[PDB]
Amino acid sequence: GLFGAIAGFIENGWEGMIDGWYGFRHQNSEGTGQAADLKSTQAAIDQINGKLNRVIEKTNEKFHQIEKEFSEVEGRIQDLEKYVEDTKVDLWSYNAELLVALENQHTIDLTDSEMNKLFEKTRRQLRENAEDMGNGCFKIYHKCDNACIESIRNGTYDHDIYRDEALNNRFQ
Amino acid sequence: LFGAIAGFIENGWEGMIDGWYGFRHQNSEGTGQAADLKSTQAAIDQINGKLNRVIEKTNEKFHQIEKEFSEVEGRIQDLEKYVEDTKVDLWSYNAELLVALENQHTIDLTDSEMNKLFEKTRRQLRENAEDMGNGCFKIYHKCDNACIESIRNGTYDHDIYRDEALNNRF
Amino acid sequence: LFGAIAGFIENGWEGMIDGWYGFRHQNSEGTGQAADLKSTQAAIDQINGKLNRVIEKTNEKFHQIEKEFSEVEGRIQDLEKYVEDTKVDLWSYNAELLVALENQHTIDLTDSEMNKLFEKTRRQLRENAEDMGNGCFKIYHKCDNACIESIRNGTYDHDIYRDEALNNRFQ
Amino acid sequence: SSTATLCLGHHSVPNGTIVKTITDDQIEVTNATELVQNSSTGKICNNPHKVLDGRDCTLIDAMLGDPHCDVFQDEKWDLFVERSSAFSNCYPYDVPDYASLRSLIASSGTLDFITESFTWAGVSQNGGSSACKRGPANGFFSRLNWLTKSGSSYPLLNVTMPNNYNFDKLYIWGVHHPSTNQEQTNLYVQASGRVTVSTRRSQQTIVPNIGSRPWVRGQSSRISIYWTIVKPGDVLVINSNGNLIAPRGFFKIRTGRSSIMRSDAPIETCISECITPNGSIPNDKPFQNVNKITYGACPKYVKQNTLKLATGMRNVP
Amino acid sequence: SSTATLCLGHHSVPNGTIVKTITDDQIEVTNATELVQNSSTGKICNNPHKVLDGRDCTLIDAMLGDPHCDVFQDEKWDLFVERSSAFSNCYPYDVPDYASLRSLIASSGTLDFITESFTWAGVSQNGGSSACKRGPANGFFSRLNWLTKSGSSYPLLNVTMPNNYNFDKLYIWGVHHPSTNQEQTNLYVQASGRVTVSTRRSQQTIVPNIGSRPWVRGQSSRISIYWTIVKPGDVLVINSNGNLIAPRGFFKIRTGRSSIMRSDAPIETCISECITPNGSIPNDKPFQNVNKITYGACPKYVKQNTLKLATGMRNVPE
Amino acid sequence: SSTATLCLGHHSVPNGTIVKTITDDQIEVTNATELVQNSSTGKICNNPHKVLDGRDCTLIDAMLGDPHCDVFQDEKWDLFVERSSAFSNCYPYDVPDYASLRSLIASSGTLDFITESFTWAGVSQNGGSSACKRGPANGFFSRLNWLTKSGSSYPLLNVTMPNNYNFDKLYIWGVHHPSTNQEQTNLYVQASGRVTVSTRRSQQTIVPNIGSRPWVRGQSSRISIYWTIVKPGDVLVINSNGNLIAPRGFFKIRTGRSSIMRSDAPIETCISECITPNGSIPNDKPFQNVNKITYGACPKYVKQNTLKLATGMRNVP
Ligand SMILES: *[C@@H]1O[C@H](CO)[C@@H](O[C@@H]2O[C@H](CO)[C@@H](O[C@@H]3O[C@H](CO[C@H]4O[C@H](CO)[C@@H](O)[C@H](O)[C@@H]4O)[C@@H](O)[C@H](O[C@H]4O[C@H](CO)[C@@H](O)[C@H](O)[C@@H]4O)[C@@H]3O)[C@H](O)[C@H]2NC(C)=O)[C@H](O)[C@H]1NC(C)=O
Ligand SMILES: *[C@@H]1O[C@H](CO)[C@@H](O[C@@H]2O[C@H](CO)[C@@H](O[C@@H]3O[C@H](CO)[C@@H](O)[C@H](O)[C@@H]3O)[C@H](O)[C@H]2NC(C)=O)[C@H](O)[C@H]1NC(C)=O
Ligand SMILES: *[C@@H]1O[C@H](CO)[C@@H](O[C@@H]2O[C@H](CO)[C@@H](O[C@@H]3O[C@H](CO)[C@@H](O)[C@H](O)[C@@H]3O)[C@H](O)[C@H]2NC(C)=O)[C@H](O)[C@H]1NC(C)=O
Ligand SMILES: *[C@@H]1O[C@H](CO)[C@@H](O[C@@H]2O[C@H](CO)[C@@H](O)[C@H](O)[C@H]2NC(C)=O)[C@H](O)[C@H]1NC(C)=O
Ligand SMILES: *[C@@H]1O[C@H](CO)[C@@H](O[C@@H]2O[C@H](CO)[C@@H](O)[C@H](O)[C@H]2NC(C)=O)[C@H](O)[C@H]1NC(C)=O
Ligand SMILES: *[C@@H]1O[C@H](CO)[C@@H](O[C@@H]2O[C@H](CO)[C@@H](O)[C@H](O)[C@H]2NC(C)=O)[C@H](O)[C@H]1NC(C)=O
Ligand SMILES: *[C@@H]1O[C@H](CO)[C@@H](O)[C@H](O)[C@H]1NC(C)=O
Ligand SMILES: *[C@@H]1O[C@H](CO)[C@@H](O)[C@H](O)[C@H]1NC(C)=O
Ligand SMILES: *[C@@H]1O[C@H](CO)[C@@H](O)[C@H](O)[C@H]1NC(C)=O
Ligand SMILES: *[C@@H]1O[C@H](CO)[C@@H](O)[C@H](O)[C@H]1NC(C)=O
Repeated sequence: GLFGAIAGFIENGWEGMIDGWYGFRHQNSEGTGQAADLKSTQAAIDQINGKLNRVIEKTNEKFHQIEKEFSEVEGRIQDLEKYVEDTKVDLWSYNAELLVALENQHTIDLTDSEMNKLFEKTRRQLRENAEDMGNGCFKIYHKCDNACIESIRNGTYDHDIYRDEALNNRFQ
Repeated sequence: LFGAIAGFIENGWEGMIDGWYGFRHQNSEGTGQAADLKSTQAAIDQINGKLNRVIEKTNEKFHQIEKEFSEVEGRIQDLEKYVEDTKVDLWSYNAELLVALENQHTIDLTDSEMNKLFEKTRRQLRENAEDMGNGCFKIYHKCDNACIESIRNGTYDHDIYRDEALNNRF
Repeated sequence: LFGAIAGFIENGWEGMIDGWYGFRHQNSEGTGQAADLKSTQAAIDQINGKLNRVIEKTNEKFHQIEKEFSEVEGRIQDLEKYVEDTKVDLWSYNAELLVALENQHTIDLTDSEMNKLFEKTRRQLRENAEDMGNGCFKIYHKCDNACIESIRNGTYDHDIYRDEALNNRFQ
Repeated sequence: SSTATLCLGHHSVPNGTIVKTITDDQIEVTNATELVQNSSTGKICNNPHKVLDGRDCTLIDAMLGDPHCDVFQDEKWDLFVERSSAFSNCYPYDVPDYASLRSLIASSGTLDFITESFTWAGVSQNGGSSACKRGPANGFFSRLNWLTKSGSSYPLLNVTMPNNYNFDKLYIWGVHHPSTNQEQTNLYVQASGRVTVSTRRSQQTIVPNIGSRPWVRGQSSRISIYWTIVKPGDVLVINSNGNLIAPRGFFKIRTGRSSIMRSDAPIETCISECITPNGSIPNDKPFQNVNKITYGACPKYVKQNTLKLATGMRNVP
Repeated sequence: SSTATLCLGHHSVPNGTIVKTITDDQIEVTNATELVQNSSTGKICNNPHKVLDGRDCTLIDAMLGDPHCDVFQDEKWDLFVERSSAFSNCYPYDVPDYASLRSLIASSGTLDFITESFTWAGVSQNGGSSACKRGPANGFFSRLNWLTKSGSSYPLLNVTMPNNYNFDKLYIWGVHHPSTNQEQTNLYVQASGRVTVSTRRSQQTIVPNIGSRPWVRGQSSRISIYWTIVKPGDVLVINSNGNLIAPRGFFKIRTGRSSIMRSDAPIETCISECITPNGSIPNDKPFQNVNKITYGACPKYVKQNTLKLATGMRNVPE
Repeated sequence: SSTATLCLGHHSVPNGTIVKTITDDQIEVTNATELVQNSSTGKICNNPHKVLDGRDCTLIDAMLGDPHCDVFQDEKWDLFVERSSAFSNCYPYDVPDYASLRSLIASSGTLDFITESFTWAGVSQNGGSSACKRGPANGFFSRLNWLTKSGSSYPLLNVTMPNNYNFDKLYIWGVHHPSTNQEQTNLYVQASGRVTVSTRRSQQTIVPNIGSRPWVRGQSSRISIYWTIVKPGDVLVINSNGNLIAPRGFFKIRTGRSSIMRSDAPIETCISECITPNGSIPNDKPFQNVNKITYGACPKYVKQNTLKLATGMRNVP
């Protein structure tokens, strides 16, 4: 939510992209199509992982400890033992709460970052051959067939081939 | 972390008593100032909830150990003091780290909502205006009060003034 | 998190010994390199302070419980060992989480200062230049050494080259 | 004038507040709030908890039955407040492991006492001392029975009391330590006393010690206080050759959220869920700097006296 | 149509999960994983730890030598399980500082006992009681020698036993508390007993207590249990005027990662590192809400029952 | 021509550090610093803390008055150092609740002793033994008086000493355990001794116990060490039938930041605010991995041996 892409200028998520986490959708003369971007998906997954492993990694072996349940009242020592256990449990409960909240907030922010980074990169690729609507979609101003879209998705798009075509169609 | 406040905006308007973020325009009819309720409420809803998850009541304790002593005893008293001292230090660090972490995130998000409003206005005025390096927009067509209000509402149409603005631009 | 370093900048200039960030220009007179003090000092002022808030002295303890024992005793020794073990494990978690959180923010803030310099330059050269996708700018007019220094200073005027650059960009 | 200017900005305030971030130590924000409570009203609110004020009495003295602590019989409390002006005005005594007895009585939260019909054959009962006055003449601790010789013989005592209830019983008994060998024989005939109190799972035996001690309220002797707990279905047996301070019954011991606190703050009519020795404090804030000793729903104690949490953007005036 | 359209977006899911962030409390994400383990199988796995089930016996009774606990002699364990149904069936006794003795025995992880040749001159040994039956005949705690008068005299006992080994010796002894003076004189000629167990660096002396006590298995008398540890190169001296419950040897005491746990769960054939009184639990998660008493490689105990951790973007379906 | 190119970038270094972040575990940055101190200088610095080295003496033995510990009379310290080679060379003894007495002496920070004029009528004083030699003659613990019979009688002792000062007093006394009945009657006429030391709010009575104990410097007997504390305005009473190891005075007990530490590291002339048994460690870092026993302004103990904190951007080649 901190970069304004998901729940932002994208509006909605595509329920139906079973191939990846981020992808492209195009409307063309030949017909509409859909693809998935592995780089942004694998970058986000590799960040969600590692994050998981740092939390999950086992860090606790304890064998002999203090008694934590009692059947007879005794006084000072029992008061001390219970107070120690209560303090330990409360401190670890706070640590778990703060960890989960902090990790979840960063998880949302990095998914916006990857989406906004993909959008910005495509803007640089489509230098002056397209302009941006406020819906997360681009309007290409030249005849862009299926091989043309595949080149944009790959990153091998050449703007000089279609520059004068778009500039004429953009400005009178 | 986003520029904006203490950044490409330079200064903060002391006098916007209507909201947290807003617009100011210089027009052929005159100058004006308004406030944006979407971004202001979005921020307030984020500072809130942050406040509630911190303020929420916990720590109901009834019987505990003794923490003040009149007679020197030795092993047990030293143990009871060390337990209490360790607890107090760990919570003090928890309080300091929490405040510092939340305060940084509060600054970062307030930058985000201003940057988000700035880019929303930029995408509305597609080619009818261009970015002056101060957080202000120079609109290249005649834009009356109804025109400015349409921009603030989000119902601005660039196709109406596209060819007029393009002529004055280039 | 902002895409500048390990992103649309590709590489790092191993050889900038003057500052953390800077400009490299290719010109008719020749190539050159400079450094930006504002962003470098802003980042340095942020890594510092973070360092000082972590490095400040905090605890001064004199008399405590025993932590090593020569004879097995039972209940009291078990409590004393458990208390010390609980304390050490909690602080070790605090040290680990603190380092992970600060390092993540240090990486992020260095992207921000770089992305903020790039966005400031793009807003400064409004229509006289346009992006290239590698952290560089294609300036569409003649820009000598004094011209470049005016961009780095922030005293660049875009109207002096507006018509020349617009014609070179469009029809 | 075929153009227009549109600017975006944020509010500023004439007076900001300084907070602490991670990258900076002194940064100004428009609004901020305080997370640490560093003040107390000084008035201990009497609601919602049941606060019992022991004016001149400690908990043990009230439990024992000091004549000037008699107004506390069969009392109950959520929090017992022990004043620093408290004193003892009965027979000099000491309690081995005094803190543990005080703690478990405080956690029980009640002084409900049930008198049981003990039978002490061959000995005289209801002893009194000039050190423990009940009005104009000698008296003793209530809830306790001083036994001495009847005539010229002190017989061996063997009494029993089963626990036919479904709750635990707490018994308070004592042993008398004379100051001279003559005082031992004058009250108990036998030259060496002995007290044994035991159940099916525990035992206690104390041998009295004869010797001079500091003179407190006219007495060179002392009394040691002991306690025993009898589970349901268990039985209590007391065997004594002499020097026995017999119990008069048992204390009903409960499990609850009661405790004891030392304070000198006055008690007023108000509502507060958190109690400290300095008084009552509100608990709207997560942390507090007043005292590390608290009772109730209280903010956690921290060393810092101030912690500001930002509730607005940075103030750029 | 001279123009095309290219749209960038992110996936949604028909069903999301609710997590908790810093700014919001209820926010939906595409995927999430649970971090708290809140269920127990109920079956205590017998691997990889060596779990010893003491059915009707406590650890102290097994150490002392209760006849119905004789199957536990010279045992060893990693976790000793004490069932709620255990009972004592020997001479009634109490252990001053019972918890410390139980804790150090449990941490030792062994009941290996070595018999030593003590010489008690002038007294009769191997006494027993009807309260502690070994089959049809009267018996006593094993590893424990009840000494009474021989004939009409009870001589002074002054015995020594050095530690010529390279490991600590754990000794267990006791003092017998008669109920009447006529019984104290009958068992031991001296009217007031005394037991002194000492080393070069520590001493313990007990005076027996006389008094009537509630009948436990027909006995009004009691026995108190004490322990002494002899370092290598040290020496043990026992001096007594009577009322001595002599030891029969020393327990080997080791340093290890053993412990004791009170539970009623059954033990099954399975594999699990973490043992709780509620049973064994897996350790693939960093936190657990089952029990605060644990043994082995366990998740840390927390108060919360659930903690969802986000593993995807926010879910925004319309 | 007719154009130009302007590029924006960041520095790189030919060599980075591997640090750890939230998302990754191995990421390279230009600059980083260590936060965990994992080394000690091996030399305990004598500044600014006042370090006292008890070469062959433990704190209790120095307090008691062992003849080879006589050089430690009226000493003061901030940190007492106990060496592993310390031994005892006087009458064999044991201290019930040894650790607590060691704790309160160490925290008191001083061994300031004041001799008081006790009157022991009818008994001979200044006992000694071959086990505790002071030169060529038999001696005993200083600050301790061994009282035995005078002629053929051992009277009852009843002596008092009030606390007319405004600071607490610490009294160290003892009880003698003979090895045989014949030795008990030989030193004290009575066949069974008794020591009672009490104040207006406390009492302690010990009945000695006869029996052989291991040979320690020619002695099969033992001495048990106890302590009592008298508040200002309170009084001390000692009543003994025999076997009493009387005190010669009181220790002045203070409140401060003194402690004790067990180490075998040497002491040098240097300045260090933090002391560990391994030696003195610098405190320029927030965490340390040398030892969990510390004294002074010290980094917190952690299990990790290294924790790198990034101080530069990511290193990209
Ligand atoms: C109750 O039982 C205990 C033991 O069972 C008896 O205590 C023993 O008492 C004897 C003395 O009567 C002790 O023996 C003495 O040992 C000294 C050396 O001790 C050891 O340590 C050194 C190293 O420090 C070794 O070198 C040495 O070999 C020993 O192993 C000797 O120095 C003593 O001197 C004897 O010999 C010389 C002649 O050379 C004579 O002049 C002396 O008078 C003396 O006879 C002596 O050998 C023995 O150590 C004690 N044992 C314990 C365990 O304490 C009690 O006496 C007994 N009580 C009763 C009432 O019977
Ligand atoms: C053993 O010694 C103690 C003191 O060393 C003796 O106790 C003392 O006894 C006298 C009375 O005999 C007490 O005096 C009293 O003082 C009050 C005023 O405080 C006065 O009003 C009384 O009339 C009486 O005179 C004295 O306080 C007391 N001292 C202490 C410390 O207890 C004790 O009598 C001696 N025992 C034997 C058997 O000699
Ligand atoms: C002191 O009091 C205790 C308890 O008040 C007495 O203990 C009791 O002793 C009697 C034996 O006289 C026990 O009764 C026995 O019961 C069986 C039947 O189960 C019967 O066959 C025997 O002949 C005998 O009567 C009784 O259980 C026991 N109770 C307890 C609680 O210990 C003790 O005898 C008294 N001693 C003196 C000297 O008065
Ligand atoms: C609350 O009361 C406590 C008393 O227990 C105060 O703490 C003491 O304050 C005095 C005066 O500064 C110091 O000399 C003592 O050393 C303090 N004692 C302890 C144990 O800290 C405390 O200052 C009071 N707080 C408020 C807000 O009234
Ligand atoms: C990377 O190597 C550089 C050297 O190229 C290190 O920096 C300096 O190294 C010289 C020796 O070549 C020393 O004299 C300086 O004191 C060093 N300065 C600093 C600030 O370190 C640098 O430390 C190395 N960094 C890493 C991460 O290995
Ligand atoms: C690497 O970082 C350290 C800081 O962690 C730099 O050294 C610091 O320099 C400042 C003065 O500017 C001092 O106040 C600090 O005490 C120094 N700290 C340390 C650890 O040396 C160091 O110059 C940096 N080096 C490079 C090559 O970036
Ligand atoms: C600051 O915020 C609090 C709520 O967190 C509010 O009650 C208060 O009125 C605000 N003050 C100002 C000056 O905005
Ligand atoms: C979501 O997480 C679950 C584990 O809880 C896993 O089985 C599933 O494959 C994950 N799906 C995606 C799309 O990550
Ligand atoms: C585990 O057992 C304890 C009893 O000691 C009980 O309080 C708790 O609710 C149980 N938890 C589970 C998950 O079975
Ligand atoms: C410090 O000394 C302890 C012994 O008490 C030893 O275990 C540890 O390894 C030592 N550490 C260092 C850094 O010397």
